[PDB]
Amino acid sequence: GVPIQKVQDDTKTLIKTIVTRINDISHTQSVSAKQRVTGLDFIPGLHPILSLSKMDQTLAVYQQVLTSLPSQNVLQIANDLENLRDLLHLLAFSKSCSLPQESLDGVLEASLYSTEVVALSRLQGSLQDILQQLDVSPEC
Amino acid sequence: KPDPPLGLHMEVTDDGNLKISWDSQTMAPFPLQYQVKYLENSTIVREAAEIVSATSLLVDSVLPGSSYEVQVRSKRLDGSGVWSDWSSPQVFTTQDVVYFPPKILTSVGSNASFHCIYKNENQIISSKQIVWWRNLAEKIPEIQYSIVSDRVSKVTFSNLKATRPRGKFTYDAVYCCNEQACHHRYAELYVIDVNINISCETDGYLTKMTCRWSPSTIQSLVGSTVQLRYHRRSLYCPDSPSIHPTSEPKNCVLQRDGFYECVFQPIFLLSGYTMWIRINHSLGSLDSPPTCVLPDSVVKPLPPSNVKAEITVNTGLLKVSWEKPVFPENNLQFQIRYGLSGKEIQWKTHEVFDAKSKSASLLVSDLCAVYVVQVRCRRLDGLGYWSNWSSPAYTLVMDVKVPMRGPEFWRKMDGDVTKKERNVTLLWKPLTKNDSLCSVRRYVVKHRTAHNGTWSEDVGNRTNLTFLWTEPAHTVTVLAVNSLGASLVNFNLTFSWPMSKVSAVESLSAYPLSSSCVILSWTLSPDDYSLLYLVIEWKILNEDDGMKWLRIPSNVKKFYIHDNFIPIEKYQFSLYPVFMEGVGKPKIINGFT
Amino acid sequence: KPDPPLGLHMEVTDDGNLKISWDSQTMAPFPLQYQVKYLENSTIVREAAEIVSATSLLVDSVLPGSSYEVQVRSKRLDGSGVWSDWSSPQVFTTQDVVYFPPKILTSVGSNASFHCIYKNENQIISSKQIVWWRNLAEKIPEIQYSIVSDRVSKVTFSNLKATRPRGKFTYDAVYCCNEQACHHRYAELYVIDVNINISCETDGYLTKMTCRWSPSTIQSLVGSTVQLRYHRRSLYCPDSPSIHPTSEPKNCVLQRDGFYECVFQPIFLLSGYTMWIRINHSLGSLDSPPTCVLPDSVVKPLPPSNVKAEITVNTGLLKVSWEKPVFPENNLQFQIRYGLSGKEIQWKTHEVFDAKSKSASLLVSDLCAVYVVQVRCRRLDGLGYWSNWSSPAYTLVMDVKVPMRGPEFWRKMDGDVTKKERNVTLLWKPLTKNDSLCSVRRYVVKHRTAHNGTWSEDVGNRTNLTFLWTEPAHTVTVLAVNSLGASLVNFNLTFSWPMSKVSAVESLSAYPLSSSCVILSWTLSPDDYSLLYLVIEWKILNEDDGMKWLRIPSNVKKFYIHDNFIPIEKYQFSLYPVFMEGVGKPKIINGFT
Repeated sequence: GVPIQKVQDDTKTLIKTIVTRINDISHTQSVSAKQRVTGLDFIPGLHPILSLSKMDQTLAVYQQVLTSLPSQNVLQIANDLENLRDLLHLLAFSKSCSLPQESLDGVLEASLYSTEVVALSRLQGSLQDILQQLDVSPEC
Repeated sequence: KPDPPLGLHMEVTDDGNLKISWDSQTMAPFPLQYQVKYLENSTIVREAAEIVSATSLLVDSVLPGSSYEVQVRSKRLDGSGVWSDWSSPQVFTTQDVVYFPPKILTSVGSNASFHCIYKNENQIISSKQIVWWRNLAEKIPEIQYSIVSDRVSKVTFSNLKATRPRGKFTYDAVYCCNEQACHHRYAELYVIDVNINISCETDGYLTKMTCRWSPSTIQSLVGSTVQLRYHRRSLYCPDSPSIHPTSEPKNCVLQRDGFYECVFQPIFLLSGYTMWIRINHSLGSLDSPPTCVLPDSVVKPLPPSNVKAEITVNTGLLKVSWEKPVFPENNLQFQIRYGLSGKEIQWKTHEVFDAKSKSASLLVSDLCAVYVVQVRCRRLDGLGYWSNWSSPAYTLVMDVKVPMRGPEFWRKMDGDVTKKERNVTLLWKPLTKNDSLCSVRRYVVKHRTAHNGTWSEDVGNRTNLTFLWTEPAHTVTVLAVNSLGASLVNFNLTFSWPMSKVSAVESLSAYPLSSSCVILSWTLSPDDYSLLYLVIEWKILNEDDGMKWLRIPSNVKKFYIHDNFIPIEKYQFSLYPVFMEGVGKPKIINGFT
Repeated sequence: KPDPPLGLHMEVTDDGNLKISWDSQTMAPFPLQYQVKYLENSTIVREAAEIVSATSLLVDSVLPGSSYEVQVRSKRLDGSGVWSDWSSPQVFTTQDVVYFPPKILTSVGSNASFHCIYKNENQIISSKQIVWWRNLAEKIPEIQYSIVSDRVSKVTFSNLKATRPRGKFTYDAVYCCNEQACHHRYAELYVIDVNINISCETDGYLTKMTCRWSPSTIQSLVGSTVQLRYHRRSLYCPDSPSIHPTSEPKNCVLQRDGFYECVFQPIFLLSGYTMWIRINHSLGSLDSPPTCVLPDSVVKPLPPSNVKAEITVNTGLLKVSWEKPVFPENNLQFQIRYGLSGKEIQWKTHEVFDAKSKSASLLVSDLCAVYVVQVRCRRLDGLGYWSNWSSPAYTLVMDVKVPMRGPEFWRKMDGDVTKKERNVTLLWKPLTKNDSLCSVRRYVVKHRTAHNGTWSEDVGNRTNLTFLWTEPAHTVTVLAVNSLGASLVNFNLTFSWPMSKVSAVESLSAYPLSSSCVILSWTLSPDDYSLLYLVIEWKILNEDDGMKWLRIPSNVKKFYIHDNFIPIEKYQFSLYPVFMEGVGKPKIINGFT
């Protein structure tokens, strides 16, 4: 009933689309993704996201973070993240496996620009990693 | 003690069911049981009383032409309650003639059954006396007639056809009659086309969704409510277009284009919208086939931006360059239209199938005129729209390459024969776009003498140049210099008196083919000097002006001259043979035209 | 007993200190002494209570990543007072990085420096190891470093080039780090294009200053007021434009083009205006480079006025007269564009280099054709602009001289051949603007006879005149009299029977080039009499009317006859030679057309 190949292609196209659309926001491309910044360790940045449950909890945290930033572009990107999380639930249903389901304000208030630019470049990295491992037999 | 019940109401259903309702006492914190008494003032007066725990009661088989009166009282269900006072009675009266059902709304291929209890002079005639007529025009065949009972007449339509609208009558109005005695009562059978094509477009920023749709067929029924109903299912659309039970209405407004257009904003992008047009008609609700869409699949393809159309130097192609729009992200087909600039344009079209190609080269008949080019793009799979044609792109007039063949030039003599220093007016013509390619920037006449060697003087854009020839021999080569260089193939013409007396033509004659055409015949002598070509010089005889020359190959014997010939004037045909060393003596004849 | 202190406040300074300020007891009519205890829970815990007579206190050299608990109590300063209770303690928590200062808001070309305190594991690292980065791009050069202290590191920026934008940010981001590991907080460098060129112009009436400036850059940081500031120096602009301490604001209004314009009236024509833009922001204030303007130097030149164009008498030159514009009074060169009057004007330019010349003269081809002429003026030194084109000058259609040439006329014979006195009907044709100037009042036929002498008869504007020729010899001349006089050149044609038999044409031939083109040749006999010209008379063969004539010069053997000939009717062509002594004998042929 549900064609899985269409879902993989739509997943790839939406990921590539969100990364390029966010890629049009010029000030983030010149910011080093791998440079470590003390204080934003709660943001699930590059730290092996090697399981379906880790991807799900990562996108859940990212959703919770994006929900508090008042930009419209990020709100739709968050909507795409919602479609993506529901899609990852559908993919786990395809492979058969169950999926279960604060300090942000302080850094948002004291340093919003740094927090946003890093959070966004880390989001781009998370999507690039999931993509780079969405073919090496992803497992729940 | 509880208060008396209030809000008494009564209604009659289609089949003949008597529904009695009353408002429950919410102020009472206890359940209430209601004693309801009804007095049926029918042809025989009856009275009854019942006790019901609920707030509704049913009395089946409503008698035609009969009155009904209802009164209600209430009492506490639990405990030693006290019966409340009786409420206000309600009285109602019924009607005679019956249809089952009054009307039917359906589509093609249905099995519509109709019945009528037909009253003739207060008597229900037999079902064999009831005859059904389609719009009082053609009797319905009795094969479709059926006998539910003697007093109920039945007609049936299996595998219905589309009830084609007759004027404002989209339905069929069946009349059941006492044979030739027809009442005014009729039953309406509707078949309505609902197939509407909806075009939806997602904005160029991925924030809002805009849908347009044309109610082309539905502009035939009025008084009913026509609206779009959408339901958002979490992911994508169901593989079978279906109606989810829960749905919401969408506010949409008609615009001057004839399409209802409305916007969802902000958007839930892969979150499927199943919409369809519901039409609350008097008979029910006609529903268009539920069409579900994923908005991401109907994004607008923007007209491609920053297209430059120019001329490729040294190749003569039409180069077009562009960039992909912001959206979409799938592969794209591209269409290009191009033509010569002007009020009228002959549009040539080409298509590109690979999205990686951001540049293209094209062939065009004209190489050096202003060109207008416009671009559009669509999704390669076509699941979308064709973009608006881009803004016009104008090429710049630049030379493709150096010219190929040089201009043909000849000499005009001014001065006395004994006066050696004579004015030679070199006269040529501008090259064609095949020789000059795009244009000739300037003309350079390079001279050659045994004294001054080889030297050149720049002429400008003029095709005439008068220079004082003094030496016994003087060579001239005219070069057409474009923005890149001079013409490749060029002709050299030498002027020299001593061998200007050299003969090369034996016989020459002319014949007036017409006032516009003349044939020139000549036989040549064996040439000792290398005869490159000839120059026919024709002018009005016994005059100075009217001087016109044409170059002729030396390898031919026949020629045709076309001009506005003047038949009164004899014309001096002066065929000048041209050699490698210089110009030979002309063969001069005189002949009418 | 004093009220305990309220409104405790404390802030980290730009120079890495802490200032504590709190609200005093307003209701107390007596001075107050304040004991303020700070608990610095830094890398080293330090609880210390200080005493202040005022409400301000400072703590220096803050330790990064530290808590601070601030408590205040108050007491009556004079008398046997009692110390009041503590105020509310307040807690600050510092971070890993301290900036000196956090941010700078300034203009292009300034000198801006920072200092850094970087914590790492509660160890203030050496200034030799503190290194900065601008928005995480590249390492600041070492020459721009400095060591105020081993912990307070320093960076310096000289010759600040304006920060070209990187996204919607309006600053450079800065982190100072222990090389490879550092903190979240970001330092802002606000530098924008402050060098602005506000264009100010004087109105043509010298009563208005209008200044426009485009704020394309400022509309990126919000919350800052913007205004125009200016000062007026008494006379002229000093070579160094600078802000005098007295400054005044000017109200200005935005327009549709996004420019702010400022409107000033009345104007001090010689007072120098030193002008700039003030931007008052929360961080601080910025001022555009002061520029001084002197109004007379920005005056748009006024068009020349009172322009009348007329054709000069007896010469045909185009004389244009105008009055100099009121301002400026300096010498001006005049560019005069001129051409025909119509939709398209072939504009040609005349250059006048003396201001005193309020009128000039030029050359034209037609001497009564309406023209469009305009004049503009520029300052002689070129300091200024080009004035608007003067009022379009138009020339009147009027004759300037006597006519140059009289009309061409020919004779028609009425009467029998034998009888002496025949009716000569002279037919001429109206004269165009080439010989008749532009109008003719009348035609005068001056006779010349051996018996009646010479007499002139006025025929008005008629092109025909029938007169009885009686004498053996009769010369006739036609003069075109305009409003100013008679035509200069006037053909004289003599009538004489003895010379009416004098033949001057050997042969005459005609060929039908087309229906409207009849081509005619003739060979003439050796003429003894003084022959002026010939007259071609063509008419349909054997008719009374259809009679038509043209004047051919006798020097040619060609004539194109362009007329609505009837193909089916053969035309009789008569060539009449014209002599001083009389009309010669014609040659008559017949030919198709």
